[PDB]
Parts: sequence; C-alpha cells; structure tokens
Amino acid sequence: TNATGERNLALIQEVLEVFPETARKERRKHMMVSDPKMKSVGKCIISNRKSQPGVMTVRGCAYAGSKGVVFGPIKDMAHISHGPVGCGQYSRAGRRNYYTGVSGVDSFGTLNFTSDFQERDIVFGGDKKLSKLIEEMELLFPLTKGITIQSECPVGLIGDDISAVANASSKALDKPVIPVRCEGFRGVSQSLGHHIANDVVRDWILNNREGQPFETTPYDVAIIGDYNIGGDAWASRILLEEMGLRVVAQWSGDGTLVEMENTPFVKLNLVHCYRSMNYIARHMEEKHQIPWMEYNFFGPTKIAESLRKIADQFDDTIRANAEAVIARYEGQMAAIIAKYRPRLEGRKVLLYMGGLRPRHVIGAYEDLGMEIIAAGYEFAHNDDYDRTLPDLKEGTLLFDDASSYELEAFVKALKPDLIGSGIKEKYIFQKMGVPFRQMHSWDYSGPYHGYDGFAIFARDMDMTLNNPAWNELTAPWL
Amino acid sequence: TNATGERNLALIQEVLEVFPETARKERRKHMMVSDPKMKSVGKCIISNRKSQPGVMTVRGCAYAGSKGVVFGPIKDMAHISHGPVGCGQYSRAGRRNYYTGVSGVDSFGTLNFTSDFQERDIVFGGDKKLSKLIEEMELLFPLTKGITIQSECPVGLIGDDISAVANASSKALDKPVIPVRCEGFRGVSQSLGHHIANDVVRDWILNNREGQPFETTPYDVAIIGDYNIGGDAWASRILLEEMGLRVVAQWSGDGTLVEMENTPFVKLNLVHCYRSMNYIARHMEEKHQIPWMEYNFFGPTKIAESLRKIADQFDDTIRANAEAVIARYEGQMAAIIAKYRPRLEGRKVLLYMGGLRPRHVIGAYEDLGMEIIAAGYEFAHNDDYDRTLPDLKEGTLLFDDASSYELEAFVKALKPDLIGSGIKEKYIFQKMGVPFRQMHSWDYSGPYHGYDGFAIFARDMDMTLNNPAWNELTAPWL
Amino acid sequence: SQTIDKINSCYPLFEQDEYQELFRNKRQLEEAHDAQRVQEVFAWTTTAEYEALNFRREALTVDPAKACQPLGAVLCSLGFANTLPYVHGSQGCVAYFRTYFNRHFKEPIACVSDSMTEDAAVFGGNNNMNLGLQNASALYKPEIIAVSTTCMAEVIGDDLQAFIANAKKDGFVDSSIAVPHAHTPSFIGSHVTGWDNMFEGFAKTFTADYQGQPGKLPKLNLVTGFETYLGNFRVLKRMMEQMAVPCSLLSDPSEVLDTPADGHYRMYSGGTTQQEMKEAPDAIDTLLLQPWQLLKSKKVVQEMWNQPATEVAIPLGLAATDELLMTVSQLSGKPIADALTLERGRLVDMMLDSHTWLHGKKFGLYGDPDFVMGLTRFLLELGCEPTVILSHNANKRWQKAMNKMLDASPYGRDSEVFINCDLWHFRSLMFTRQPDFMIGNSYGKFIQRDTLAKGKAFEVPLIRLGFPLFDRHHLHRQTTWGYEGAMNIVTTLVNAVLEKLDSDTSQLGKTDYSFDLVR
Amino acid sequence: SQTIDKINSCYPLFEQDEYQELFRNKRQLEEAHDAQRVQEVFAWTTTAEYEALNFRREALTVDPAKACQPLGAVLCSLGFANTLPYVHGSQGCVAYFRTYFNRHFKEPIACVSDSMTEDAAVFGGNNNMNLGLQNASALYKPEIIAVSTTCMAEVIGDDLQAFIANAKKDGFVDSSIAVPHAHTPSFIGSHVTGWDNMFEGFAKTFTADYQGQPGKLPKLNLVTGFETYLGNFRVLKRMMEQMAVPCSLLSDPSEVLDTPADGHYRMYSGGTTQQEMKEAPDAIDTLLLQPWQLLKSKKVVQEMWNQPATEVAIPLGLAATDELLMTVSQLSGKPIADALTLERGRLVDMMLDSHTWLHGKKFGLYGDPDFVMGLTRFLLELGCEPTVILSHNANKRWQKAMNKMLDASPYGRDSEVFINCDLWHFRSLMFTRQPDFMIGNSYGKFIQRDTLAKGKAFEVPLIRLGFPLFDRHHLHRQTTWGYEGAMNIVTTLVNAVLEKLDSDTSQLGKTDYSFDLVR
Ligand code: CFM
Ligand code: CFM
Ligand code: CLF
Ligand SMILES: [Cl-]
Ligand SMILES: [Cl-]
Ligand SMILES: [Mg+2]
Ligand SMILES: [Mg+2]
Ligand SMILES: [Mg+2]
Repeated sequence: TNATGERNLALIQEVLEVFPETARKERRKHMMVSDPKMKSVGKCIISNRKSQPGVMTVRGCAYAGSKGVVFGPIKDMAHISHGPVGCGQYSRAGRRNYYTGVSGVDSFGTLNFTSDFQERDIVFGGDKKLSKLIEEMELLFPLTKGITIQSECPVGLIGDDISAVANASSKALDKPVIPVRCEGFRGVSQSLGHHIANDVVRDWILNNREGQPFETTPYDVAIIGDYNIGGDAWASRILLEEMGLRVVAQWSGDGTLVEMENTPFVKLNLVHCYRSMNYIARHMEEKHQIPWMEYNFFGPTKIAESLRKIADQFDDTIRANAEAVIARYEGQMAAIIAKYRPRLEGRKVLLYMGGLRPRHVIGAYEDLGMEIIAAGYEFAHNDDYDRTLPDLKEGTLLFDDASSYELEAFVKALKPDLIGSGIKEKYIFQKMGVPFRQMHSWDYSGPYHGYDGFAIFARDMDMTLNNPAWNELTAPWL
Repeated sequence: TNATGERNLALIQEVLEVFPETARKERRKHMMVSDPKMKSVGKCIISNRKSQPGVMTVRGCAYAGSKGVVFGPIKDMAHISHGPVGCGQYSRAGRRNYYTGVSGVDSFGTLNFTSDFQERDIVFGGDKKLSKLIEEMELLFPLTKGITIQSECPVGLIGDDISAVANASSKALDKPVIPVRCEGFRGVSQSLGHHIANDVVRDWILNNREGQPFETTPYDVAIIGDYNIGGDAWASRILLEEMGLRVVAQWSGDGTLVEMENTPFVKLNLVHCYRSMNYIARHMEEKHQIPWMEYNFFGPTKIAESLRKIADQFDDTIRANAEAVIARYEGQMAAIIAKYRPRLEGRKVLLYMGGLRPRHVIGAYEDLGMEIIAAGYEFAHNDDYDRTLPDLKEGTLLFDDASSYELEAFVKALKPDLIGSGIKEKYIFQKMGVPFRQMHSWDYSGPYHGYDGFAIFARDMDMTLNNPAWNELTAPWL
Repeated sequence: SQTIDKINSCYPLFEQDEYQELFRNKRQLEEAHDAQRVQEVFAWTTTAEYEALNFRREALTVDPAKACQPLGAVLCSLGFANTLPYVHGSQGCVAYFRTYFNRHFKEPIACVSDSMTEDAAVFGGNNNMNLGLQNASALYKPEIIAVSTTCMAEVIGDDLQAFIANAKKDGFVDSSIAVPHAHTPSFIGSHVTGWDNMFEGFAKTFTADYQGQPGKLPKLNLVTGFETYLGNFRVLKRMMEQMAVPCSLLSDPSEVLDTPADGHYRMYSGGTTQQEMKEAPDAIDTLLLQPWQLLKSKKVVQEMWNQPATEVAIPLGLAATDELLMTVSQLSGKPIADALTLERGRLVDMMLDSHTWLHGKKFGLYGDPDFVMGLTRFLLELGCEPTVILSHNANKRWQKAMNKMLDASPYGRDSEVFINCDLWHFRSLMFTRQPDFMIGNSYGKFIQRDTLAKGKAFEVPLIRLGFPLFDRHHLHRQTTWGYEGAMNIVTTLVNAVLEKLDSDTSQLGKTDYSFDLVR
Repeated sequence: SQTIDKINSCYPLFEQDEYQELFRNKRQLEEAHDAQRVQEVFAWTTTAEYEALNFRREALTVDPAKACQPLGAVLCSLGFANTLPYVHGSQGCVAYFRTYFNRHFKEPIACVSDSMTEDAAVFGGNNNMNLGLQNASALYKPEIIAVSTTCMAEVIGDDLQAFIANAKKDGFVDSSIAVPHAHTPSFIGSHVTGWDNMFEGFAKTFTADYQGQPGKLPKLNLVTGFETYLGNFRVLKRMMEQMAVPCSLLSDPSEVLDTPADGHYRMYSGGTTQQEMKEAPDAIDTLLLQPWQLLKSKKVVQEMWNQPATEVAIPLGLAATDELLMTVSQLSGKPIADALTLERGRLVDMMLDSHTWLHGKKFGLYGDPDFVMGLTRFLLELGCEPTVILSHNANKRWQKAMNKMLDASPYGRDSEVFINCDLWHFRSLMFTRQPDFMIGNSYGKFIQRDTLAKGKAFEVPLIRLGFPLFDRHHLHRQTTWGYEGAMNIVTTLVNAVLEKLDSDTSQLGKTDYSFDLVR
C-alpha cells in the first residue's frame, strides 16, 4: 500500500489494542485499507455479523429497518407498532421521509399507532387485542388504503400469530392487512428488517393487481429505494420527468400502496438504495422480467452519468433528452462549483452512515474538491464494500460496525476537517472541535439529491466547515 | 359630621403634619369630608391652583391636555409635537383612544410626528423648520384631512410665531393647518390644555362649513367628550343609534375633522366629559343655539337615567324607544348583577383620577354594592367638586391634587379593599397589598361605558379584588 | 430550480411552480381520495360524534404521551459519577434511548447494549452479559456499570442478578467496579417507573449492608425522579446553599448533560459520588420531590434507611416552594434565608403585575403525573382554569387526588381529568372543549396544526413545558421548580397570551384598533 | 350585546355583527377616502419610490427611536442609595418620565418636579427650587436629591449651582443632604447624554476635592451607562465575585427597580452608596462599559481621578465578554475563574448546536449606539448578516467605526448603517431590503404589522431586545451581557427562526411536509 495506507494499518493496530482478546481478533476483520486495483473485497473484510456486546455500536434493530425505514414512509397506509410503547414513540417522526397529505385523515406517517402492550398482553397473548385494535382503527381512520402490523420484540417470543389475525382482518375490512415479523432481536442490525420487509412486500402487496388493466407508456419507470429525506425523491423525480420518463412509483418516500401495486407494470426499475431494496428489484426481474439498474443522484458528476445511463436503456429520443437536461442545468452547476469549491477544496472528510451513503456521496464531495479519508458503514454487507472500492483513493480506511470508541479514536488520529455521520455522533464530535454534518437527516436541511439538492449540499458544507464559531473552542487566554 | 367624617378630619390633620408651614396651610384647603345636605362646596375646598413644588403631584401639563387628550385622538389629521423629542415619545400610543383606519395612510394616531428640536432650533427659532416639516408631511402623508401643531415648552419661550406659519402653510396646502399654543409651562395641569384646545377648535375648525347645505334629521346629536378609551364611545354610540338618534359626530374618540366641522348642524350636544369640553358646548349654545346636556353612561342606573333624559329632549317616539332599549338589555343587566354583585358587595373603594371619572364611575360601583370611601381629582375645578357631592355618602373624604405622600397615607389609614387610579400609582399600591385597577387605561381592558361595558367592568373588578394572589404577600412562615 | 443568489431548502423550495406541478402530476398515480371526501372526514374528526367513538377505544393507542421503563433507568444512571448506563437485551432499544435524549438535550448520551439476538432467546443472555461487561469495562473504564433491561430480556426471564453474580465469579467484571441492576419491563408502567426501579438498585448496591444513623450527618438528601430541565437540579442546590443546609442530590445528571465544547469529549462529568450515595443513610432525611413516581424510593428511605421520608409536594409554583423551604427549615432547624424571602416577594410582584392577562384563562395540559399535578396546582393558584388535564401514565389513585384538589378550588369547577388516554384523545378534547391554550411537549405541535386547519378561531396554541422538547433549542436549560422556575412559568404564560393577542389584532385596518403598544 | 358566560373585551367584542354595522354607518359621516385610493397609497408607501422621498427629509421626524436627556438623568439618579430624582422645570415632564419607566419595568418610579409655571421666564426658577427642595426633603426624606432640568429651565438659563447653594445658605434644604446637579437640555443629544451628564454631576459632588490614589483600594469600579435590563447589573456583580476582584457599580438601580410585593412600599432600596462614590478615585480603575455614550464619564475617570479608563467594548457576545474578563484579570492580577471558563464553553456549545439555523440569516436592528454596535458585533460572530443597522442618536464617528468593523468581516458585505434616521425610515428599509427578522423595541410592532399587510411573504417578524419593552411582561428581568446574556441572545434568535418556520409550515396539507418534529 502507499504511505497513507501504512499509517492507517498502524492506526488499526493501535485502536484495537484496548479490546479484550476475543473481541480484538474479531474486530480486526472489520477494517482494511483500500487498493484502487481491487474490484472485490474477498476475504479482506467481513461484515453483517453480530455486534460485539457492550461496545456502543451505532446500529439499530430489524424493527427500525422494517417499520422505521421501509414501511413507515408509505403515506396511505396505517402502520401499527405492535408490542409495548417504547419502539413507536422513539421512532415517531424521527426520520424525515417527507410526504404530502392530510395528517390523520388520508395520510398517517406522523401518527404513532401502537397496541401498547401491558403485562396481561404478555401473559395471555396479543392477538385478540390486535384484532380489536384494527376494528377501532377502521372506525376512526376510514380512509386508509391498507394496514401494516410491525412486530416488536415480545410478539414472536410469546407465540402470537399475527398472520392469522392479518388474514381475518383483511377479509373483514376488505383492504390489505400486512403482517411483519420484524422483531428487533432478529438479525443483527437494521439490515434484516429491510430484507424481511422486501419479502413481505413480495407476498402481500406486489401480486394484488396481477391480471388487471393498466395504461402503460414506453418510458414508465419506478424509483426503487429513495425515501425522500428532506424531499430528495421529489428533487430526483423532477429530473426523470424532465428527461421524458413517467415515474409510476416511488419506493417508499412519499409512496403509496397503490404505486407499489402498479410497479410490476413498469419498464425499468431504478435502484438508488441498493442495500435496502435490491431484493425486490431482483425479484421483479425474475418474476416480471423488468430490468433494473443502480444509479446515483448525488452531485453533478454522478447525476450526469446516471441520466445518460438511464436514457441509454430506452431510445434516441430519451438519449437526446438526457443531454438537453444536463445542458439546461450546466449553468446552475458551474455557478455552484465556482462559488463553493474554493471555500472547500482540499479539505478532508470522514463518513460514517448506514448502508449506502458512505460511498454514495463521495462524488458530490469530490465535485467541491473535498477528499474522503475514511468511510464506514453501520450495517452494510460485503457487496456494498465491493461497490465502495472504485470511489476510494489508495490507502483509505474502510471499516464496518464501528464502536463509539473506535470512531472517536479514528477521528482523534486522522483529524478530518469535516465529519458526516448521525445524531448519536454529532454532539460528541462538535465538542472535540470538528465541524459535523448529519448525513442521515441532513441536519434538518436538504434535499441533497438532484440538481436542486447539490446547491443545498454545497451551501451546507460551507456553512458548517467555515462557521466562525470553530475558531473559539479554546479561550483566548489559553 | 358622623363617625366616619370625624375620623377623616382627624386623618387630614395627621397627614398634613409633615408639610412645611407654607405648603401645609395651602394643602388644608384642598380636602374636606362630604355632607349630604350640601349642594355646593362653597368655601369647603379650593382646586385648579398651582401644585406645590417638589411634592410628587400626579399632574401632567397643558400639552398633555391639548395633544394627549383633545387633539391626539382625531384620526384623519396629523398632529405635530413641535419642540424637542421627549414629549411626543412619552405620549406615543400611551392613551387607548381607539379608532379604526389604516395607520400612516388615512389615519395617523399611532405615528409620532415631531420637529425634533436641536440646539440650532433654540438659537435661531423653529418656524422655518416647521414650514419645511409641513411640506415634507404633505409629500409623504397625502391623505391627511388637516394638520395640527402642538407647541412644547420652548416654542413660545424663544419667540416663535406658529400662527404665521400655520396661516402660510394652510394657503400653501389648501388644507386646515391649526396652531396650538399649548406649551407645558402654561396653566397648572392638563386642564388648561383642554381649554386652549377648545378655543382653537372654536376659531380654526368649527366655522369651516358655515352656511353650507347639510342634510339633517330631527334626531341628530353629537357625543361631546368621549375619547373612546378601549372603545367606550362605540359602546355608547350603539345605544343612542338603537334609540333612533343619528350620531353625526364623536368628539374626539375615533373622531374626524369632518365630523367636527358638521357639529354646528346637530340638534343636541351630549356632554359626557364636562371638564374637557364644556367650553365648546357652551359656545355652540350661544353661537348656534344648540342645547347641551350632561349625561353618564357608567352602569345600569346611570345609563337608564341618561337614555330617558336624552329621549325627553325629542318626542314621544324617542321616549318609547328609550324604554324599548332599556327593556332589551335588562336581562343582560340582571345576569351581571346576579353573578358579580355577591362577589363585590360591601367592599370599599378609593378613587383618584383626572377630571371626570372620580365622580362619574360611582354609580357603577354602587350598582355592584361597593362603597366609595374617598375620591379625589388631579386637576378638577370646583364645579366638578360641586357635581360630586350628590353621589357621596356622608363623611366621605374628598380631595384635590394629592401628592404621592398624601395618597399613600390616605390608603394606609383608610385601608380600602380596592383602589382605582393611574399607572404611576398602580405598582406602589399592589406592593402594599391592595387590589388595584387602572381607571384611566382600564388596565388594558374595557370598554366600561354602556351596557356592553358594564359587563366588562364587573368582570374586571371581581377578577382583581378576588384574585388568589392577594392572600400571599406575607410568607407563610411570617 | 435554484438560483446561486438565493438557494432554498426543502421549504420553501417545494412551493415553487415546477414542484406544485410535479405534485399535481404525482397525485394522479396514487388513486387519491378526492379533496371533497378528505375535507369531509377531516371535519368529522373535529366533532363531538367522532370524540365519542374515539373515547370508546379499548385496544388501539394513537400518539401516546409516555415512553418505556429503560429510558428512565438510563436517565437515573447518568446522574451518578463515572457511571456507564448498560441495558441488557436487544440493541435497537439503546440506539433509540440515546437518540431520544440526544434530540432533547442537544448533547451526547453514553449507553451500551449487550446485543442479544435470536441465539440468546433459547440459551438466555448470560454469555452476552459476561462479554458485555468485559468489553464495556475495557473500552469505557467506568467506575459503575448500571444495568437495566429490554423487553426481550424480561419476556425470556433472564435472571439478571444471577448473571451478574456469574460475571463477577468468572472474572468478566473486576471487583473494583460496582454493578447495580434493576428489572425494567416496558410493558409495566412507563419511563418514570424505570427511573424509580433503577434508583432502588443503586440503593441496594451502595447501602444495603450499611448501619446508618439518621442525623449523624446534618444534611438532607434530595431525589428528583425523572426530570429533564437542567435548571431544576441547579436551583435545588442553589437554594440549599442559601439555606446553609448541607445537601446531596441522589442522581444528578446536570453536569454530564452540559459539558463544555472546549476541544474535549468528556463521557463522564460530575454526578452523585459513591461517597454521597454510601453516606445517604446518615442524613437527617431524604426528600422525594416527585412523590407519585418515587414509590420504591420511599420504601428505601423508610424501610432501609429508617428515615422519615417527610412528605413533600413537587416544588412547582409559589405555595409548593414555600412548603419545601418550610420543610427544609423544620428538619434542619435553620431559618429561611432573607435572600429566599426576597426572591419569593419578587415572584409575588410578578404574579400581581401580570394577573389581569392570566385570570380566567383556560388551559389544557398533559405530561407525567407528578408534573401535571404540580402544574395544575400552580394554575389554580394563579386564578387560571385547567379545564382539560391529561396524564397517559397516571393511575386511579393519582386521579382521585387530582379530583380532590380540583373540587376544593373555585378554579377547578369545570376541570376534567383523564388517565390512560393519549394525544389523539387530547386532540378531540381541544376541538370540543376549546381551551385558550394547551401546555405540552413537541408532539403537541400537530394538535395546534390540526386545530388551526378547522379555522383561525379554533386554533389552540401550544406552550412548551415538559419532555421531549425537540423543535426549539436550549429549553432544556430552563428551570420550572422553585421561585426561579415559577418566574419562568409566569413569564411564559403571560407572554403566550400577549403574543396570541398581538397576532389576533395585527390585521391592518381590521383588528388593529386593539393592537396596543402597552400591555 | 354580551352573554353572561363569556364576556368579550374590546377585542373581540367589536368584531360582532352589531359593531361592524355601527362602523359602516359611522364611515358614511367621515367623508372617508375611497377604499381603492387608501389601498393605492398604502402600496405606494411600501415602494422604493416612496423610500427615496422618505430619505429626502430634513425637517420632519416620524416615529423617533430616541428620548430626551432628563429621562437618562432620572435613571442614573435612581441607581444611588436613598436618592430622590428631582427635575427642575415644568411638571408635565416628570409625569411622562415616571410613566415611561413604569410601563417598561412594571414598577413604581419616584421622581419630583418643582412645577415651574409661566412667571419663571421673567423671574427665573429660584423660588421653585427653594420650595421644591424644602418640600421634597420633608415628605420623602432622601439622603441625596439628584437634580436635572427640563427644557423650560434650560431655555430660561437658570443657574442650578447658584440656586442650590442659595437654598442651603437660606435654610430651605439641610446641609447634610447631598444635592448633585446636571444641566440636561432635551434639545442636545438624547437620553443617553442625560445619563452621562448626571453621572458627571454625582462625580463632582462626591469627589471634586478628594486626594485619591489609584490602587489604594484593590478594586475596579464599573459604569454601565443607560441600561434597562436588571440582569446586566446583576451578572456584572456575579462575574466579579467569581473573579474574586472587589468591585462597585457606580449607579445601580437594580434593587430599587425590583422591590418585593410583601405588603410594604419601599421608595429606596440598595444602590451605590455615598462611600462607594467617595472612594471611587482610590480604585485601580473605572471600566466604562458603554463607551460611545460615557463621554464626560471618561473625562471624570481620567482627568479628575487620574485612572487609566482602560478601553473596553460593551460586554455583549462571546468575544466581548472574553475581552472584559481578560482586562479584569490584567488590571487586578487575578486569574480567570474556572467557573467562568466552564460557562464560556457551554455558550460555545450552544452556538455550535444552533449554528445551522442562524448562519446566513439577515437581520435589521435599531437602538442606542452602544447596544447596536455590540449586537451587530455578536451577530457577525454568529455568522449572521446584520443588513440594516440604524441608530437615530448615533454620530458620524460611531458610523465610521461601524463601517470599519463591517468591512473587515465576511458577514458585513451587504450591511448598511444609518444615523439620524428614524423608524419611518426603518419601515421603508424593511420593505425594500427585507431582512429575515428585525431586532427592536415595542415600537417595532407597528412595522411588523405594516409589512404583513403587504403580504405574508413580506412580513418581517420582530425580536424584542432593547428599550422600551411595553407589550410583553418581565423581559426587563433578562440579561444581555456576559456569557449568560449571550446564552439568552442565542436562544432568543434561534427560537425566533424556529417559531417562524413552524408557522410557515403549519398549513395542513399544504406546507406541512416540512412541519418537522425535530429541529
Ligand atoms: S442509516 Fe442508507 S441504507 Fe438505509 S435511515 Fe442511512 S445510509 Fe438508514 S440510503 Fe436510507 S434513508 Fe437512511 S440515512 Fe438506504 S435506506 S437504513 Mo439512516
Ligand atoms: S386623566 Fe377624565 S377629565 Fe380627561 S386622559 Fe382621566 S378622568 Fe384625562 S374623562 Fe378623559 S379619557 Fe382620560 S382617564 Fe375627561 S378627558 S384629561 Mo386620563
Ligand atoms: S430491539 Fe421497544 S424500546 Fe426496547 S424495551 Fe421494548 S418497548 Fe422499550 Fe427494536 S423491536 Fe423495539 S426498539 Fe428494542 S423493544 Fe425490540
Ligand atoms: Cl401516578
Ligand atoms: Cl454615538
Ligand atoms: Mg376608515
Ligand atoms: Mg450541546
Ligand atoms: Mg413589578
């Protein structure tokens, strides 16, 4: 490796010295330094394994991955947090998966529905309560298109059968009632909740309109795996429509049960978050012969590449449209770069997020002349680390499921100029004097996808990196 | 006198024992105890004298009386506070003389227009600056109907001649431009400002439409002396219009230059505040043969008396209408007495205000069962003391131009249950543990006039007398 | 589209014509209910008929106003020096506890899990407990590891005490580290129950073998319970110093939730020391300041420490602060400080100065049981009418006490108290009972929005007092107890009334006859 | 009409149908301009054309943002122990000074006049002074009678010094009473000039013949100038106690403006004593904390007392507080306290936590010269843009200093500074420059209203910081100086941004896609 790689391998050995031997040996296989000639990680790193007990992992659970990430955003369905009261309260309106609608009336994403388990529900079981709950929900919320039941830890442990309840209630209501066995003890992170949710969508939603008429167009697509954080999916959809495509469905930011049911009628599936929804994209290719491709709408280099590749799946008319869209926004892009690149170039960034963004936002940073010196994921799999390798400079630190201890030690040694990570990391690193941007919630800003999003991204990285308060951490008399 | 009268005479001697001899002699002629046999105060009291130097009189000045009270409420004219910046700033929007309109555009009562005198204006005079100011006013405020010039102290002292400027500017603009020599060193209190202002209206406004056609009715009246505090004149005008009268003018709450110019065409002047506007009512009787009468719209006893006496000046149709209006509001009045009188009756009140309200609100307190144990005025004249004697119980303390020392000592000795006075008195008496209502501004409530005002007045005296906090001034361990 | 000169974030970016067009076009692919039908159902959700149906619910909860036990054990644990909170069970719970407090305090929150998965469902979680204590000790070097549980651990019946005894026996946790524990099932009670259960665990670990003697130390202990205003911990210490009465708070997270941004991260800072907890049985007494939730903590004080557990009301408002100072003075034999009498009189001056704007105002309010009882008591003391009073996690014994208090006040005649009801119930009550204002936490913003959509005349504005406060910054610094906290509540209430009245009277040429400069 | 169960005050009584009909009927008797002509003129008053005519004014002032000298002398005087403010001249002035401070502080204000009337322009006011001093002394028993003047007195040319000596020699006022005086012409400068003039008078009275020696006492004196937040007097004393540096404030009205409501009226409370003022020349130095207005006070310190008068900026903000404490440390030789360094770090943590909502925000602001320079400085330090900066009573030297500070900053590139311009000028600037918010006093409410009447998109919300504050209660208790005051300003600014964003995003089904729970 190069001098940077050597310095990072020596940092890995020093950071892991504190760990008891059993953990130390395990944790060593979750970090590496990148090689630009490598196309696959192979046995160079392992991921999607249990977390080490007691280390302050950043990860969540399978209920977060199913309720919080995949189903929670669908606006026209009521999602029941089934179990005790905690899980639904902590996850109520924490994720900015934007939608439009009339809250509590035709759209339900900011309400927290729950069966608030009490001790008698644990002793006697919750299925009778769940059935009665759904009756009461249909009375008070008549305009739901369908209902989901997101299981929390106790449900499977006490032996409840929510599938029998879902079948009985769906017949009585005459609407889809979808049971999900996403208890938080299953799997090792948010990831298994994604996969559970894709399999539930496959069996309980996606075949509901089979053999029904649907008026198609040659240029019908679906956005697969964009949860509209801060309006990200709207800022992407506008470009696809400007290029001449019809976006029939968006999964699942601002999404509906109806759009998801019409998705087997499209011509092409456009996957943005590979981690969370590659499973259903591969299923639709096998079963419905719909091709699918990965794309990236962060910053102008990736957006131009994606628009051209998407258009190349169609005909010369959409290929011409892709060029016209890029030329229409070229002025806007060159003005953003000319204003903000000079304020940001040469600065070094450390990134730590879930399953996509740690590699996906690198091109936007490079478009503003910034350099990524370390990138890690909470719950990514080895096919995601494979996908990260082309976008890393030689010797970069690439890591998986870091503890708080490890991220703090990496930051103290690497001295990034800027960190992008989550809410449990933000206030630690600001007190250490490092400019920090939340790269899950966008620090209450965004969108960051698309051309309109790149301007906001650039404004925000400049705002925080160059803020005057960063020169005041040390009192002037010290 | 009775046992109350005896105690009050003894209290008078005790209180004045603090004054140096020259002031002491003088101050004993400003207080008395009432006798129900008496029709006129005769030599028993003197009033409308200079205040004693250095005693903390509650009184203001002639500019307060002219600009603050009579002219400031007229909404379609711009009033200039002419002199240094202080006077117009302290009196900007302090008095709640309500009006409707579009501020800065067709109505100007909350703007503070001033000539902001500087030392060069003192040295060379301000008349050139005033002429220039009026040109700029007309450029920026084109919808004024007229302009007044309210002199502050320096103007007459430096020899300026604002009447020459007013005449020249009125020809230049083709609008009435009215000079007012209401310097605060003139007179002894707010009172001379009233008189000065009435004489100015007599000469510069009231003759402006003489000889011109005006469509009259037999039932045309003007409300003279109601400054619409908290909407008091609206709550009065509604009853007169319900009785079949047409209120052609309101002086000057929510008032206009136009209404004032049309006042010489009415059939009857209805004087509420005698002190501030009796002068112009007497003038209209002599010059235009328009009768005038005093009335009182505080509380149900006085309202009915007033409606009946006003209707008796017209014919049997207005007399029957008076009975119908009284009947229409009798259920509202009986409900207010039933809810509030039990919460207030028997309690004792001390009043101290300017020139009218210290006697005028006694009926309304008596309708709620309260008793007035002492009543005083800042700047009233002996004809106002004469007018107070019919509404006092024997041996009540009646006094004039009290210092803060004297009000405090009266309150400590008499121990009223409730005090009604002004903003400079409020926070002293609340700290002494006595419930206090501002009886100039209505403590940001009102209206108090009229049938709709009596409800508010009763609510407000109960709110403050019976508030739970008055039992908590002494710590429970003390 | 964007311009370089004025970049717009999400709002108001999406107000732009091209996005309104995008939305109209996307609407056509959703099989949306027509706007007339959505209007009709919205209106029906504001009615008394819908309210009756809403109050027939027995199984569905919507918009709860409570959290689960281990959140409160985590917060109690953070108030002890050099203590690492540790929740035995599943890790998703700890990501959510940390996040929930991160967003209220705008601060880092240390807490670990031992990451039990499906493997631990049949074997039990004793291997996770052994490795978890071992790894957390090595990485974070705590003096105390304070262990609570998640619902998976409670359902499977993990024997917490035994697991920890095995970890000690087998060398996974060193003898220098204290490991207090408590069972904290999320399906019993709420976050306030978790706090009390954790406190009992600390008491057993640090004092069970101690032979105490009340009054050996001339001090009072104070126990706050679950409390998320930094100012409340600080005001109690400040008043006790003015009294000249030695004191210790037992669980005080105010230093670790307010560390300076000076270039260093301090995972531990301040807190109740081991010396303070170990010598607690020698104090004169321990005052339990949120009495309805400190139930096991009162049995500690009386049965383990043989102290009086002198009953005190939550010290919210003027009368309840006077009663706390009289109790401290009687127990200690020291007089109430002249500076505290001065502060009390300044609060009374403020109440008299602002009373005409507060008297007769109608409030809805919700929150934890002890807070709601204290705030209802102070509103009655102000001459306000607390017409709608809701506590999702309160019990029937508290409800009887609240109705006794309300029945004895002239200002409680129209008050209705609701327990085991949620914020969808509270929403209907704002529409049917229409108080002037509602006092609540950030979840109340959606109720204000819903009342405004019926019409400006029906809007019930939110006043933020409680937890969590996520949509305004630095309110967690404030004080709500003592005379200082009462000054903040009176100022907050009267200026909410005055802000709403200015807004109502700010229409040029229409309602601004009453847009008064002076109020 | 009124119903018994719900009585309506003025607003919203007059919204009722019967009053709307009354208003239509009255309008027919006013010769009102037509509604379209009134709308046309209102729209014109919001334009750049109108703005150019408005800035051509030379003689008319509209909605001034300053008051007259004696108001400031009265406030200075109130900060000395057992002092009765006395204004020689005409009585209407004193009714207004008392009223103006009553409505800001919600407190009584003692002040007398000697009621000079017409005859005094031929005879002079000596009789009034003699009788006034005699009567005030007997009724109010002051130790100090602090004399200033109204404009009548100044125009007449009454010789204060000679009247006061004549009063004492003739037996009208006891020789033991101190009677400092100052000439305070309302036609020169403003109320901050009167404060400085009055301070010079106290300094002459108590120190003219004294042989002082700087450093004989190891203390620092502090002079605040005209200041109407009680917390600023208090935070200075608290910080000095933490520094362990003895200090006196010279003029401190914070106790007589905050007496308790305990059943007693105290006309005098606290204040600088005669001993503190007489020993003031023996301190190490005197720190003048509002330097632009304390002009004669600086000549006192340097020319009478032979002290350095170490230059200090107003202690508003993080950097300016740091500089104050470094100056206190350097003059005293004592180290900055660890508790103050901790407080500083917590402020910085608040600034980092809230920076994304404040960076790039545009503000208008007005007030007295020292305050406006200090708040403009801190807004640059926060990364905000103070785009419209106005001070009616500031001079060209101050404007030059302001443009120098702005030019040097990255955040001052679009900033415009206006002197000798009033709030009718500021109103045009809010329409043409449209900052996000404006920081001002209660008179700013009318500008907020005016901008909303052009449209909701044009509204510039008011943030109340300054004087007077008449339409909200108890803001005068707040702190704006020190790290404590900066915490208030930061919290105030960020929550104003968040309140306005919530209001803008609260329209159900329209803008509420961005009505975020967490901000
Ligand atoms: S941490 Fe995305 S795989 Fe999943 S909530 Fe964030 S880096 Fe998730 S991009 Fe997405 S919208 Fe996310 S930001 Fe895939 S959905 S489990 Mo936390
Ligand atoms: S103190 Fe009226 S003679 Fe005059 S402002 Fe009040 S008791 Fe005046 S009733 Fe009137 S509206 Fe008044 S309340 Fe005559 S106008 S100089 Mo201060
Ligand atoms: S992994 Fe829930 S927060 Fe927990 S103690 Fe149970 S109520 Fe409380 Fe995931 S599904 Fe949920 S969040 Fe955890 S419990 Fe499991
Ligand atoms: Cl309870
Ligand atoms: Cl200046
Ligand atoms: Mg009009
Ligand atoms: Mg913080
Ligand atoms: Mg007060």
